[PDB]
This record gives sequence, structure tokens and C-alpha cells, in this order.
Amino acid sequence: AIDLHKQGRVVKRSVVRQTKSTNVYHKLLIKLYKFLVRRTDSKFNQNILKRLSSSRLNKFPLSLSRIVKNLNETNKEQVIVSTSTVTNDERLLTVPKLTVCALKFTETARKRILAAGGKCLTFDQLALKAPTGTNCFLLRAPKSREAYRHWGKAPGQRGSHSAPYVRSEGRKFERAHGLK
Amino acid sequence: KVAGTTETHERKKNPLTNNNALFKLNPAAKIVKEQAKKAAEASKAKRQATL
Amino acid sequence: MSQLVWEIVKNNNAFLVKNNGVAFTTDPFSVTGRNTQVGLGFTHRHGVALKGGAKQAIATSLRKNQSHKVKKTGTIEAETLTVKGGVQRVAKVIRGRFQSKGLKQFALKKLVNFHRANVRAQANLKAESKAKKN
Amino acid sequence: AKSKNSTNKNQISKSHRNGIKKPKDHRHISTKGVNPRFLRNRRRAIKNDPSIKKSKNLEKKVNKE
Amino acid sequence: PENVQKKLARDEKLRKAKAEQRKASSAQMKQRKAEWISKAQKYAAEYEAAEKKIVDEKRKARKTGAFYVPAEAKVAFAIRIRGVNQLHPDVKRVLRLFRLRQLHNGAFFRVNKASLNMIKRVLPFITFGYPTRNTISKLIYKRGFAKVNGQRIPLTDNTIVEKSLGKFGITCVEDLIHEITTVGPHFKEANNFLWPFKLDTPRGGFRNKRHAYHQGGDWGNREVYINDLVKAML
Amino acid sequence: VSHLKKTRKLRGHVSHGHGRVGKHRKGGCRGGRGKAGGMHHHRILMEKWHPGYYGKLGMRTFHLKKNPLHCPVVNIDKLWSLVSDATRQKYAEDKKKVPVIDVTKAGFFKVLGKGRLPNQPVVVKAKYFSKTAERRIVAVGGACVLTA
RNA sequence: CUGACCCGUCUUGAAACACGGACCAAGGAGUCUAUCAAUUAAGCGAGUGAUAGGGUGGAAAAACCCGUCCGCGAAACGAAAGUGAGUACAAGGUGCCAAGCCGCAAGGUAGCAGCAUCACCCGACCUUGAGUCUCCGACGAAGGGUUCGAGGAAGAGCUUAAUU
RNA sequence: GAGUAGGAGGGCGUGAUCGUUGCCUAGAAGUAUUGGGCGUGAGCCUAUAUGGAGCAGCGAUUAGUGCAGAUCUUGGUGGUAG
Ligand SMILES: [Mg+2]
Ligand SMILES: [Mg+2]
Ligand SMILES: [Mg+2]
Ligand SMILES: [Mg+2]
Ligand SMILES: [Mg+2]
Ligand SMILES: [Mg+2]
Ligand SMILES: [Mg+2]
Ligand SMILES: [Mg+2]
Ligand SMILES: [Mg+2]
Ligand SMILES: [Mg+2]
Ligand SMILES: [Mg+2]
Ligand SMILES: [Mg+2]
Ligand SMILES: [Mg+2]
Ligand SMILES: [Mg+2]
Ligand SMILES: [Mg+2]
Ligand SMILES: [Mg+2]
Ligand SMILES: [Mg+2]
Ligand SMILES: [Mg+2]
Ligand SMILES: [Mg+2]
Ligand SMILES: [Mg+2]
Ligand SMILES: [Mg+2]
Ligand SMILES: [Mg+2]
Repeated sequence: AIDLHKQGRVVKRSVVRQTKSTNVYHKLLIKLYKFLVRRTDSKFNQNILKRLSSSRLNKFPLSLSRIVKNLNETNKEQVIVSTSTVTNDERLLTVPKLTVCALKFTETARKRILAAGGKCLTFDQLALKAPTGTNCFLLRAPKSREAYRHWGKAPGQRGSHSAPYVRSEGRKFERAHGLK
Repeated sequence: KVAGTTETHERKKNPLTNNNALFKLNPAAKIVKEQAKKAAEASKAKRQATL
Repeated sequence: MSQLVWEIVKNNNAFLVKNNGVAFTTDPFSVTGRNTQVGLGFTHRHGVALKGGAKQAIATSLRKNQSHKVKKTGTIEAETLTVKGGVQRVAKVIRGRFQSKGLKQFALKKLVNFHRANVRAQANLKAESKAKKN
Repeated sequence: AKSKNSTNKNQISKSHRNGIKKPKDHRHISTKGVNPRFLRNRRRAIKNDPSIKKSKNLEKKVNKE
Repeated sequence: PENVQKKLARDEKLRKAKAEQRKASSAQMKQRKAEWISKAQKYAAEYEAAEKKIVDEKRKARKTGAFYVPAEAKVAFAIRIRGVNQLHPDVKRVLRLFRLRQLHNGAFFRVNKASLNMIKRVLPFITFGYPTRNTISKLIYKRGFAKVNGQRIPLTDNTIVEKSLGKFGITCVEDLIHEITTVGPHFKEANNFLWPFKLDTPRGGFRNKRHAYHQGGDWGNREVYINDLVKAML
Repeated sequence: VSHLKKTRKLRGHVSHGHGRVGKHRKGGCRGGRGKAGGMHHHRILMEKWHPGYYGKLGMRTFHLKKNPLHCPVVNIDKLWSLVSDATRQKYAEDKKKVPVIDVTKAGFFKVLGKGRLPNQPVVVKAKYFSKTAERRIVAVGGACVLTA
């Protein structure tokens, strides 16, 4: 008998989600990056693996405007890789020359990036280009969603700015003085 | 990078009974052993006198 | 391919038979009866089929890649050789087609066992024709 | 009916169960309890300080003044 | 074509690194085994040195009518006498800090207002004492185990002592024993290196576990006496 | 469906994970049916997750007709995104005449400025404009035209 | 030889002098419809998706094509009248901090997502105003808040299935 | 390496549907077993006897899917008892 927490069987939450997707291709891409991860001591690949094993919802959108906004002098020559789907921002007027690598390009994002003199890359290609991730730029998109506003603090606790779940927005809906 | 094969162990053995283990940990042992014999083999005449 | 096909057919293959959670295959080219990338002849490149004929002749079937050609050599599944030397011939053929150590061992197994098998079969067919006559 | 009125027995242990959570030390703290006088001062002294990088149109406003 | 060739090259490269490493290592190990021997010998010499020193100081004293007090033990050993169930949470945690998490667990600790005060709470659940260097050695040879990247690894080779503690200047079991007994510059890592000792049933019965060693019981410091206990358990 | 559901894994455990003490019972346990006792024993619920549920707000509309209140909004940033690329480029190079964008045909009525505009000139035909919409339109080298 | 009270149940407490059970077969109890949410896999993405219905089609109620509207998202704040993410060339600062690039190492450079904070912005409520005109009501250069919001600030949604 | 209430992960067994591989008047299902074995366990395979027409595996789809109890339903039977 020993007094160890969780009996030394403590589960490790520090790990990479085992993905259940069914596109045979994700599983394969993943075989690839498992290789690159154990046999390459490059953080970049390990990173790619963690983020490609993401919850369907945990993959977040990259927009052309997002890329454009994050660009340094060196960011421009560098391969841009998002772990996610890349999409067009209709409100981006001129589109730079880009070599981008994502999982998925909205056909609009593709058309505009290509017709601007750009190149679209897939991770099997990226592997071949720079396994160490040399001169590569890994884009982590910003995280927004509606769910987030119902979370946080509860709706009507002191200083709660969180949103209530309501079936309609009207003067009559949870917009009237509560029972105070 | 090239593939390494996994870590190796040797099941614990008890130095106190098993010599080779003692020696692999502390070769000085062998010396202190032999001395202990030779120093003990010190003759009975020498013992008597020293007493 | 052998990778994509593995993932695709690993579970639903029509050559599949299970025993106590051990998956075996009916594949004619299986180098091991068991269902594994390697066991599965219709998937990867190395697979062999062997049939007896004309008293020593082994029909060797060399799993061959999917082919769009000018002439059709044999079944799309594979290539078909009649070998009259059989055992020795096929042993060579194997040595050529299976470079790695294990695959060699296995194919060869398929051979030894195959042959002695075909011998017994012969004996029995003999006794059978001599049974029909006498 | 009869009941046990108030016992604090299991509650202490319950509280120590997952540890006592302590908040995060954040470099920058909220402004509650700080008077407006001082606050306006901060606002002004920040707006006018060049060694503090503002937004573009902001610097336009600051440099015009 | 090219693939196979590049591999073959890999092979040659490999046999190469293997030879380089083989001879370099060999040299290194000759150096080592020598080191080990020199060290062990010298160390033992230093022990006997100090012990004798004590003897004679005592003698001059006795003759003067004056007395000579040897420096006070800087290393103690504690073994867990009592089970897990039904213990004040503080006590539990104090035990955890002393790294005795089960029954018949021995460990080494420094002697500090810090450490000594942290033992006030566990006194009735444990015996501590001042071990002889001999005892220490015996423990580390019979009960020796090492904490390796989390694993519990039998102390057999010295390669291990070099692996984790090598850079501190601990190459050998004997060295370990030395920083332990001296309590030198790195005690801490020398210790953590050492897996908590899982002991045996004492051959002598314990006396009374409800009682302090002072009452003929077992709980407390048996100052010098801890050794006897260790002897019974080894 | 069915073989995924809890029941299957609950068969033989006797309480169906409803508890031995508190078992699965009728409305009394629900705390009364539906929105029952929201104001009483359910106070905490209502207050906490639907604060402002009970009460009245300002002005009754006896018959509310939405159709005439109908006013889709557009922002400056999406303007050029409405008309094709052909257009804005061809009049970037050509300064002879300037582009007319009818927000109307796109199904929008009021134009609000949100982002900023290319320096290339435009005319925008809309039902309403915001002070800033007009600001940025004019400053760009562009013009605002009122439609019905 | 050693060990061995009757199960199910409610109970702090069941072998109980608590209740049900003489025996056996077959039957026998968290479903179905709708609703919102969280998570998981799918598709497409500033969009997404139809329904109704049209048009074809297997023997057949399938399937396959079309489907100007509609839903939901894309703008918010106001009871409301109403206004609308205010210097065209903007899309910030700071503290924590990941990749890439340097470096044997120590550390250096950079700063994606998130968290905290300060700043700006739209609207509610206050406060202030030269001047302008279709001058009696609107417009607006300049200048603000101890405050309010299920909001801006390089859009993250929409449809499908499943579980709770 | 304890565990009621409770939760999670894997697995056993039953209909029917779309597939895939097959078995049966040279004897299917069902039934009895002090025949032989396989699983820690749901359960399984075989043998013999009976039986005399349908069955079975594997991947999915779906569920009126697993009973010792509810003074539970219907039916059949005991001891009391010649
Ligand atoms: Mg144990
Ligand atoms: Mg409203
Ligand atoms: Mg707590
Ligand atoms: Mg005793
Ligand atoms: Mg006691
Ligand atoms: Mg479940
Ligand atoms: Mg349970
Ligand atoms: Mg008995
Ligand atoms: Mg009974
Ligand atoms: Mg009684
Ligand atoms: Mg009752
Ligand atoms: Mg239809
Ligand atoms: Mg809407
Ligand atoms: Mg910022
Ligand atoms: Mg049925
Ligand atoms: Mg018959
Ligand atoms: Mg089965
Ligand atoms: Mg018969
Ligand atoms: Mg099934
Ligand atoms: Mg039944
Ligand atoms: Mg029954
Ligand atoms: Mg009767």
C-alpha cells in the first residue's frame, strides 16, 4: 500500500490527441508526421503533428487578410503553412505573391493566391521542401466563435458580460428587469 | 537522425554475496580482499609478539 | 498505394476470415495466410500463386502491377508463368522477386509445403484413375 | 422530523481535495478602486508620451498638437 | 540505384562510428577503472583517518579529565514503521517530503532545523537514526536502485552514476557513498538519484510500535541504534 | 443509434444510473413541470442563467409590419467586392469616367463605412449613407448618390 | 482439513424478531417525436442549406438534375424617434509566450494562438460646439465622461449524423 | 491494482436490412449430455444422441436486443397429503 496520487497511474494530459477522422489521407499525412516527429528533432514538425491531430473544431480558419496582416520582410519569401483550412477574405483588394501550405484551400483563396502569381502547397510537398522547417512560417489562426460568449462566467452573475441562451432577441426576452 | 535501440538493464544482484558484482562496482574490493588474506596470513609468531 | 489500399481494405477485404481475433486471408498470392499488409498479396507488390500441372509443372503467378499496355500479358491481377522445373525454378524466381529475408523465408515455405502437397495430390489422383479403371 | 442542523465536517477535506486554487499574478491589473483624477492623468501622460508607441492616426493627432 | 547506394554508405559510416566509439570508449574506461580504484582506496583511507582521529582526541581528553565532543551527525536515515490509513493530512505530506510513501521505506535526509523540525510530526510513524558509513554502503549495494528518467533501475553498472550524476563528479558507487557520508557539495542530487529504499521484514521483531524507542518502543531516533535495525532488515 | 445508447450498457445495474436513494420519478422531482416555480425554488436558475426573464419592457406594437422596416446594411470594405475586378482595375488605369456601384441591385439599402477604400474613385447608389460612409467615399475620390 | 448466515431492497445500521420471493417456462420496464446546447466525424466557407415544388427515372415511394424566394450567418446599440464600428492611405501598446533563423553551450533574434492589462472605435446615458444651410429643425470643425451594451478593431459560419 | 451512488474504455450474445464468404435429405434449426476442449468473463467450438428443413461467418445498417426478483403477466407444477 502506497499513498501516491492516482496511484502512479496518473493520466498524462500533456500528450497528442489520437485522432479519429476517417479520411484515409489524414491518417496517412499523420503517419508521415509521426515519422518526422520521432526521427526529426525539429520542433516545427512536432508542432504540425499536435495541430493536425486537432479536434475538427479546433482547426481554425486562415484568411488571406490574416496572412497579409502578419507579414515581415522575411515572412514574405518564407513558405506560409497553416495547420487548417485557408479561405479568401473578400475585402482584401490586392493579393500578394504567396507560397502557402495548408490542409485545404477554399477554391476562392486558391484562385486568388494562384492568379496573383502564387503557389499552393500540400504537406507531402512541404515535407520534401523543408523537413526541419527551415525558412518556413507556421500560421496559427485567431480563435473566435459564438460558443465562447456563453462560456466564461455565468449570465447574470455580478460583472457577467456572458450571453444568455435565448430563443429570440426582443424587448420581451430576458431584457426586462429581473426579480432583484 | 538514425534510430537508436532501447534502454538496457541488469537485474539487481547482491554484491555482499556475489563478488564479481562488488568488483564491477568497486575493483578496490579485490585488492582489499587479497590484502585481507595476506595481512591475516601474518604469522602466528608475529601475533604472539604483537600481543 | 499499398498504404492507401491497406487503410482501405484492411478491415473489409473479401478474402478475409477471422479466428479468435486473428485475421487470416484467402488471397491466392498471400505470402502468409494471415491478413497483414505483408500477408495481403492483392495489395502490395510481392505475391505468388502456385498451381500443379502436367506432372512437375508449377504455375507461378507473380503479383504484377496494374497495367495499361499494348498487349495483355495475363490477368490484370498478375503474371502467369508455366515452370517445368518447378521447385528449383520457382525457388529461383522467388529469390529474384523477394529480396528481403523474411519474404524469402515465407515464399519458400509456401514452396516446400506446396510441393510435398502436390506430390501427395499426385499419388491420390493416380490411385483415383486406377480406381476408375480397375 | 429531526435533522442535523449545521455540521462543517467533510467540507474542509472537500476543499483541500483538488488543492486551494490561487489566482494568476498578472503584470497589469484592473483599474477598480483607483480614483479618476489619477486615471485622467495616466490617460493624458500616455497620450503625450512619444516613447510610448501609439497607433498611426493617433500619432497623427498627437503630432498635430 | 541511388537509394541502395546511399544506404550502403550509411552502413560504412556506421561501422566507422562503431570503431571510433569502441576505441575511444575503451580508452576512457581504462582511465575510469583506474580512477575508481584510486578513489575507493583514498576514500577508505580518509574514513579510517577520521575514525582514528576521534579515537585519539577522546584519549587526550580522557587523560585531561576534559572531554571531546565529536561533530554531530549530518546524515540520518528514516524507515516507515506505520501503515497508510488514518493519518492527519499534514503528517501524510511530511512523510511524502521525506519520500517514505509506504511501510518499510528507508531514506537518507540531511540534518537541519528544517529537516529535523519536519520530523516532529511523523515521530510516532517512523524511526530515524545516525547510520555508519558501513551501513550506508551496505544499503547501497544490497538495496541500491536509481531514479532514471522516472524509471526504477537496479544499481549494477557505474555507467548509470555517470549518466545522471557524472557531471557533478560522481562516477562511482563509492563516490555516491562518499558525498552521502561526508554530505558534500551535492548531497541533494546524490540522494534523489537513490530510489527510496524498499526494505525487508526485520529479523528481530520490532519491540512495541505504540511506544517510543525510549520506552522500549520503536518510534523516534535510535541515535546510533538505527544500524542494528537496518542490519535486521537487510 | 440504439446500440450506442446508455441503456445497453446499463442493463442489470438496477438503478439505471438514476441513483438508489433518489430514483427516477415523476414531475415532483422535476421541481414541477416546465417553467414551474421559476420565481420560487427555481429562483436561482432563472436569476442566474436567464436574468431579466420576468418583467416588462417599453412599448407595445399592436400590429408590427416588418416589410417596411426592411433595411439590409452594407459596409465600405465589401463595396468593390460587389462589382467585378474588371471594373475597379480598368478604372484605376482609366480616369476618363468613374464607376457607379448600385448597392440596390445587391439587395442592400444603407451604406455604412467600415473599412477604408482604394484611392480609385467611385460612385455609389444607395438608399441611405452614414456620416463616415460619405466621408470615406468622398475622400477616396468618389461620390454618393441617393436612390429610392 | 481450513474457511462459509438468505438473497433482492430501504436504511447510519439486514442473517435479522424489517418487507417481496413454494417451483418452472414464455412475457416483462428509459422508448418515440420535438427543442436548445456541448462534443465527435463530414461537406463547403463569407457564405451555407434546403423545404415546398418542377423535371427526369428503376416493375417499384429510390436515384439523378433544376429550384429568382426562404432560413441561419454577414452589425451593433436603443423602450423608441434614431444612429452605426469617425482623420481615405487604419487595422495599436505592454506583460506571459511557440516556430524559423544565430549559437557547441550560455544565451541572442523574432513574435503566430491564448490569458491579463491600457488604449482607441459604434450605439445607450450624460457633456460640449465655431460655423453651415431648404434655419425654429437639422447639419458639424474642436473637445469630453465616475457610467451602460448578449458590440468594432483584417469576419466563422452554414448543412449532415451520433452521443450526453 | 479497495469501492456503493455514479462516470468512462473495451468486449460477449440476440433478431432484421445492404453487402461479402459459405453450409445443408451424403441431414439445417431446435433439443439432452458423467464425451473433448477454448476464453478471467459475458460466452465459444467440437463429439454423441434426437431431430427432419432450413442455416451460418465477416463488414456495415437498424433495434420491440439479454430478467431471479416488481404481493409483476399468462400457463404448467410441486410439498402439505392418501
Ligand atoms: Mg498493492
Ligand atoms: Mg432590439
Ligand atoms: Mg477545491
Ligand atoms: Mg510483538
Ligand atoms: Mg492508535
Ligand atoms: Mg455511451
Ligand atoms: Mg454502475
Ligand atoms: Mg468447517
Ligand atoms: Mg437461498
Ligand atoms: Mg432482533
Ligand atoms: Mg415497505
Ligand atoms: Mg425533395
Ligand atoms: Mg440576421
Ligand atoms: Mg495587441
Ligand atoms: Mg423482431
Ligand atoms: Mg438417411
Ligand atoms: Mg462468433
Ligand atoms: Mg437418424
Ligand atoms: Mg454486428
Ligand atoms: Mg425471458
Ligand atoms: Mg422467470
Ligand atoms: Mg397443490
